[PDB]
Amino acid sequence: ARTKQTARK
Amino acid sequence: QEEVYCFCRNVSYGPMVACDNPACPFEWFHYGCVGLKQAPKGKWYCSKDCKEIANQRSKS
Ligand SMILES: [Zn+2]
Ligand SMILES: [Zn+2]
Repeated sequence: ARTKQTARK
Repeated sequence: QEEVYCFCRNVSYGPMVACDNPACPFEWFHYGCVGLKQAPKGKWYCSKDCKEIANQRSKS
């Protein structure tokens, strides 16, 4: 699936 | 940029994915919104439903 991530706090 | 996505009604924090379901009300959801990390090795479903919605009426 097309994803956009930036880790989690 | 700040844009709302998941039913969370809040903006895309950072960790997100798009509904890979023929329907899926939207096509962008946050991990904090849903439940996952970097999305499983393959494809994730916008939401616990976004997936079930793709299965289309299933006992699962
Ligand atoms: Zn969905
Ligand atoms: Zn959300």
